[PDB]
Amino acid sequence: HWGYGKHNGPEHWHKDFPIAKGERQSPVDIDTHTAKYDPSLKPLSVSYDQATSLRILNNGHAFNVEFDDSQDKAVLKGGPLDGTYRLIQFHFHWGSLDGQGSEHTVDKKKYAAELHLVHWNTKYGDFGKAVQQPDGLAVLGIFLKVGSAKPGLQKVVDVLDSIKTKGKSADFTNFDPRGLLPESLDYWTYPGSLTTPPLLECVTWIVLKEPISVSSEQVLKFRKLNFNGEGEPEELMVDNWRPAQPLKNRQIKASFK
Ligand SMILES: CCCCNCC(=O)Nc1ccc(S(N)(=O)=O)cc1
Ligand code: NA
Ligand SMILES: [Zn+2]
Repeated sequence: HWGYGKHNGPEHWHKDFPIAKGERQSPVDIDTHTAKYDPSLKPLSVSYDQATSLRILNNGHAFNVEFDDSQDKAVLKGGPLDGTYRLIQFHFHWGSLDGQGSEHTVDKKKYAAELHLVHWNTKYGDFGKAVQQPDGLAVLGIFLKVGSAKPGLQKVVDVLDSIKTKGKSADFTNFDPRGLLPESLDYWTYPGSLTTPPLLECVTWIVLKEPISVSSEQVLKFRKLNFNGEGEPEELMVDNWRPAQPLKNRQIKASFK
Protein backbone atom coordinates (compact mmCIF):
# COMPACT_ATOMS: atom_id res chain seq x y z
CA HIS A 1 0.00 0.00 0.00
CA TRP A 2 2.95 2.32 -0.54
CA GLY A 3 2.43 5.45 -2.60
CA TYR A 4 3.27 9.15 -2.74
CA GLY A 5 0.72 10.57 -0.29
CA LYS A 6 1.26 12.00 3.18
CA HIS A 7 0.39 8.71 4.85
CA ASN A 8 2.08 6.23 2.50
CA GLY A 9 4.81 8.27 0.78
CA PRO A 10 8.64 8.17 0.74
CA GLU A 11 8.96 8.92 4.48
CA HIS A 12 6.99 5.76 5.27
CA TRP A 13 8.57 3.30 2.85
CA HIS A 14 11.35 2.17 5.20
CA LYS A 15 8.86 0.43 7.51
CA ASP A 16 8.02 -2.15 4.85
CA PHE A 17 11.26 -1.84 2.88
CA PRO A 18 14.12 -1.28 5.34
CA ILE A 19 16.62 -1.04 2.46
CA ALA A 20 15.11 2.46 2.02
CA LYS A 21 17.84 3.54 4.45
CA GLY A 22 20.54 1.49 2.73
CA GLU A 23 23.99 2.32 1.43
CA ARG A 24 23.25 2.88 -2.26
CA GLN A 25 19.76 4.39 -2.50
CA SER A 26 18.43 6.47 -5.40
CA PRO A 27 17.78 9.13 -6.48
CA VAL A 28 20.58 11.48 -5.42
CA ASP A 29 21.55 15.09 -5.95
CA ILE A 30 24.21 15.38 -8.64
CA ASP A 31 26.68 17.97 -7.42
CA THR A 32 28.27 18.93 -10.75
CA HIS A 33 31.36 20.43 -9.18
CA THR A 34 32.09 17.31 -7.08
CA ALA A 35 31.41 14.76 -9.82
CA LYS A 36 34.69 13.63 -11.31
CA TYR A 37 35.51 13.21 -14.96
CA ASP A 38 36.53 9.63 -15.64
CA PRO A 39 38.51 9.49 -18.90
CA SER A 40 38.25 5.69 -18.93
CA LEU A 41 34.44 5.83 -19.25
CA LYS A 42 33.46 4.56 -22.70
CA PRO A 43 30.80 6.26 -24.80
CA LEU A 44 27.28 4.98 -24.29
CA SER A 45 26.00 2.59 -26.92
CA VAL A 46 22.25 2.96 -27.33
CA SER A 47 20.98 0.44 -29.88
CA TYR A 48 17.24 0.94 -30.25
CA ASP A 49 16.76 0.45 -34.00
CA GLN A 50 15.06 -2.95 -33.52
CA ALA A 51 13.01 -1.91 -30.49
CA THR A 52 9.63 -3.61 -30.28
CA SER A 53 7.17 -1.75 -28.05
CA LEU A 54 4.09 -3.74 -27.02
CA ARG A 55 1.83 -2.05 -24.52
CA ILE A 56 1.34 0.91 -22.24
CA LEU A 57 0.11 0.31 -18.68
CA ASN A 58 -1.09 2.53 -15.82
CA ASN A 59 0.22 0.63 -12.79
CA GLY A 60 -1.09 3.08 -10.19
CA HIS A 61 2.35 4.67 -9.65
CA ALA A 62 3.28 5.81 -13.17
CA PHE A 63 2.67 4.52 -16.69
CA ASN A 64 5.02 2.02 -18.34
CA VAL A 65 5.65 1.57 -22.03
CA GLU A 66 6.68 -2.08 -22.24
CA PHE A 67 8.97 -3.74 -24.77
CA ASP A 68 9.69 -7.22 -26.07
CA ASP A 69 12.79 -8.20 -24.08
CA SER A 70 12.86 -11.86 -25.11
CA GLN A 71 15.62 -11.11 -27.64
CA ASP A 72 18.38 -8.53 -28.03
CA LYS A 73 16.26 -5.93 -29.83
CA ALA A 74 16.82 -2.72 -27.92
CA VAL A 75 19.97 -2.76 -25.87
CA LEU A 76 22.21 -0.53 -23.85
CA LYS A 77 25.96 -1.17 -23.77
CA GLY A 78 29.21 0.65 -23.09
CA GLY A 79 29.57 3.58 -20.75
CA PRO A 80 30.25 2.18 -17.28
CA LEU A 81 28.62 -1.12 -18.21
CA ASP A 82 30.09 -4.54 -18.76
CA GLY A 83 27.86 -6.67 -20.96
CA THR A 84 24.49 -6.22 -22.59
CA TYR A 85 21.40 -4.70 -21.04
CA ARG A 86 17.96 -5.18 -22.61
CA LEU A 87 15.28 -2.49 -22.61
CA ILE A 88 12.19 -3.78 -20.81
CA GLN A 89 10.16 -0.60 -20.17
CA PHE A 90 10.27 3.14 -19.81
CA HIS A 91 8.25 5.43 -17.59
CA PHE A 92 8.34 8.94 -16.14
CA HIS A 93 8.14 10.71 -12.79
CA TRP A 94 6.62 14.20 -12.76
CA GLY A 95 5.31 17.00 -10.62
CA SER A 96 2.13 18.92 -9.95
CA LEU A 97 4.08 22.10 -10.90
CA ASP A 98 6.73 22.75 -13.56
CA GLY A 99 9.37 23.40 -10.85
CA GLN A 100 9.30 19.88 -9.42
CA GLY A 101 8.95 16.31 -10.62
CA SER A 102 12.41 14.90 -11.26
CA GLU A 103 13.92 12.34 -8.91
CA HIS A 104 17.56 13.17 -9.52
CA THR A 105 18.48 16.80 -9.06
CA VAL A 106 21.40 18.76 -10.48
CA ASP A 107 23.06 21.17 -8.03
CA LYS A 108 19.73 20.88 -6.15
CA LYS A 109 17.76 21.95 -9.24
CA LYS A 110 14.56 20.01 -9.89
CA TYR A 111 13.28 19.41 -13.40
CA ALA A 112 9.60 19.12 -14.38
CA ALA A 113 9.91 15.39 -14.97
CA GLU A 114 12.36 12.54 -15.44
CA LEU A 115 12.31 9.71 -17.97
CA HIS A 116 13.60 6.28 -16.93
CA LEU A 117 14.55 3.76 -19.61
CA VAL A 118 14.93 0.52 -17.69
CA HIS A 119 17.31 -2.22 -18.88
CA TRP A 120 18.38 -5.56 -17.39
CA ASN A 121 21.66 -7.44 -17.66
CA THR A 122 21.18 -10.39 -19.99
CA LYS A 123 23.67 -12.57 -18.12
CA TYR A 124 20.95 -12.99 -15.46
CA GLY A 125 18.37 -14.43 -17.87
CA ASP A 126 15.28 -12.50 -16.78
CA PHE A 127 14.33 -9.25 -15.06
CA GLY A 128 13.26 -10.94 -11.84
CA LYS A 129 16.69 -12.52 -11.43
CA ALA A 130 18.45 -9.31 -12.47
CA VAL A 131 16.93 -7.16 -9.72
CA GLN A 132 18.56 -9.48 -7.15
CA GLN A 133 22.05 -8.57 -8.42
CA PRO A 134 24.19 -5.49 -7.71
CA ASP A 135 24.80 -5.07 -11.47
CA GLY A 136 21.39 -6.33 -12.58
CA LEU A 137 19.88 -3.17 -14.05
CA ALA A 138 20.97 -0.10 -15.97
CA VAL A 139 18.53 2.79 -15.95
CA LEU A 140 19.05 5.64 -18.37
CA GLY A 141 17.63 8.80 -16.83
CA ILE A 142 16.72 11.85 -18.88
CA PHE A 143 15.50 15.17 -17.48
CA LEU A 144 12.46 16.95 -18.90
CA LYS A 145 12.11 20.73 -18.85
CA VAL A 146 9.07 22.65 -20.04
CA GLY A 147 9.53 24.65 -23.24
CA SER A 148 9.12 23.44 -26.81
CA ALA A 149 7.16 20.26 -27.53
CA LYS A 150 9.00 16.96 -27.93
CA PRO A 151 7.54 15.51 -31.14
CA GLY A 152 8.65 11.98 -30.29
CA LEU A 153 6.68 12.14 -27.04
CA GLN A 154 3.34 13.01 -28.60
CA LYS A 155 2.24 9.43 -29.40
CA VAL A 156 2.64 8.67 -25.70
CA VAL A 157 0.64 11.75 -24.71
CA ASP A 158 -2.09 10.82 -27.24
CA VAL A 159 -2.82 7.43 -25.68
CA LEU A 160 -2.98 8.52 -22.02
CA ASP A 161 -6.76 9.06 -22.25
CA SER A 162 -7.13 5.32 -22.75
CA ILE A 163 -5.20 4.40 -19.58
CA LYS A 164 -6.49 7.03 -17.17
CA THR A 165 -6.81 4.75 -14.15
CA LYS A 166 -4.82 2.07 -12.34
CA GLY A 167 -4.84 -1.30 -14.11
CA LYS A 168 -5.74 0.02 -17.55
CA SER A 169 -3.54 -0.91 -20.50
CA ALA A 170 -3.57 -0.29 -24.25
CA ASP A 171 -1.76 -1.63 -27.29
CA PHE A 172 1.29 0.48 -27.97
CA THR A 173 3.19 -1.11 -30.82
CA ASN A 174 5.67 0.47 -33.22
CA PHE A 175 6.82 3.22 -30.87
CA ASP A 176 10.39 4.43 -31.41
CA PRO A 177 12.05 5.37 -28.10
CA ARG A 178 14.89 7.07 -29.99
CA GLY A 179 12.52 10.02 -30.34
CA LEU A 180 12.82 10.64 -26.59
CA LEU A 181 16.60 11.18 -26.51
CA PRO A 182 18.49 14.50 -26.42
CA GLU A 183 21.31 15.21 -28.88
CA SER A 184 24.18 14.51 -26.52
CA LEU A 185 24.84 11.26 -24.68
CA ASP A 186 27.14 12.92 -22.11
CA TYR A 187 26.28 11.43 -18.73
CA TRP A 188 26.84 11.04 -15.01
CA THR A 189 26.91 7.57 -13.49
CA TYR A 190 26.78 6.05 -10.00
CA PRO A 191 25.64 2.81 -8.30
CA GLY A 192 22.13 3.04 -6.89
CA SER A 193 18.71 1.50 -6.50
CA LEU A 194 15.17 1.31 -7.74
CA THR A 195 13.52 4.59 -6.73
CA THR A 196 10.24 2.88 -5.75
CA PRO A 197 9.62 -0.09 -3.49
CA PRO A 198 11.11 -2.65 -3.31
CA LEU A 199 14.05 -0.16 -3.59
CA LEU A 200 16.47 -2.96 -4.53
CA GLU A 201 20.10 -1.93 -4.82
CA CYS A 202 20.57 -3.34 -8.31
CA VAL A 203 20.87 -0.31 -10.58
CA THR A 204 23.75 1.29 -12.43
CA TRP A 205 22.36 4.80 -12.95
CA ILE A 206 23.27 6.64 -16.13
CA VAL A 207 21.85 10.17 -16.08
CA LEU A 208 22.15 12.29 -19.20
CA LYS A 209 23.46 15.82 -18.83
CA GLU A 210 21.25 17.27 -21.57
CA PRO A 211 17.54 17.55 -20.75
CA ILE A 212 14.84 17.21 -23.36
CA SER A 213 12.19 19.91 -23.74
CA VAL A 214 8.50 19.07 -23.60
CA SER A 215 5.58 21.47 -23.93
CA SER A 216 3.34 22.65 -21.10
CA GLU A 217 0.47 20.84 -22.86
CA GLN A 218 2.38 17.56 -22.93
CA VAL A 219 3.18 17.58 -19.20
CA LEU A 220 -0.36 18.82 -18.41
CA LYS A 221 -1.67 15.61 -19.94
CA PHE A 222 0.60 13.53 -17.66
CA ARG A 223 -1.08 15.30 -14.75
CA LYS A 224 -4.58 14.21 -15.83
CA LEU A 225 -3.76 10.57 -15.12
CA ASN A 226 -5.12 8.92 -11.96
CA PHE A 227 -3.42 6.96 -9.19
CA ASN A 228 -6.78 5.33 -8.42
CA GLY A 229 -8.70 2.59 -10.19
CA GLU A 230 -11.86 3.25 -12.19
CA GLY A 231 -14.85 3.93 -9.97
CA GLU A 232 -12.66 4.94 -7.04
CA PRO A 233 -12.28 8.51 -5.72
CA GLU A 234 -10.15 10.48 -8.16
CA GLU A 235 -6.56 11.16 -7.12
CA LEU A 236 -4.48 12.89 -9.79
CA MET A 237 -1.26 11.12 -10.65
CA VAL A 238 1.17 13.95 -9.82
CA ASP A 239 4.32 14.22 -7.67
CA ASN A 240 5.17 10.54 -8.11
CA TRP A 241 8.84 11.20 -7.37
CA ARG A 242 11.13 10.15 -4.52
CA PRO A 243 13.34 12.98 -3.18
CA ALA A 244 17.13 12.87 -3.25
CA GLN A 245 18.69 10.36 -0.84
CA PRO A 246 22.04 10.55 1.00
CA LEU A 247 25.02 9.88 -1.26
CA LYS A 248 26.90 8.09 1.52
CA ASN A 249 29.99 6.23 0.34
CA ARG A 250 29.62 6.89 -3.38
CA GLN A 251 31.29 9.00 -6.05
CA ILE A 252 29.41 10.25 -9.08
CA LYS A 253 31.49 9.99 -12.25
CA ALA A 254 31.15 12.15 -15.34
CA SER A 255 31.75 11.04 -18.93
CA PHE A 256 32.59 14.61 -19.93
CA LYS A 257 34.85 17.46 -18.85
C1 LIG B 1 7.14 -5.04 -18.12
C2 LIG B 1 7.55 -3.92 -17.18
C3 LIG B 1 7.94 -4.52 -15.80
C4 LIG B 1 8.88 -3.57 -15.07
N1 LIG B 1 9.11 -4.07 -13.73
C5 LIG B 1 9.96 -3.13 -13.01
C6 LIG B 1 9.45 -2.98 -11.57
O1 LIG B 1 8.73 -3.86 -11.13
N2 LIG B 1 9.75 -1.87 -10.70
C7 LIG B 1 10.53 -0.71 -10.93
C8 LIG B 1 10.63 0.21 -9.89
C9 LIG B 1 11.37 1.36 -10.04
C10 LIG B 1 12.05 1.60 -11.25
S1 LIG B 1 13.01 3.09 -11.46
N3 LIG B 1 12.05 4.32 -11.00
O2 LIG B 1 14.19 3.00 -10.65
O3 LIG B 1 13.40 3.18 -12.83
C11 LIG B 1 11.95 0.70 -12.30
C12 LIG B 1 11.21 -0.45 -12.13
NA1 NA C 1 3.60 26.47 -23.33
ZN1 LIG D 1 11.57 5.50 -12.39
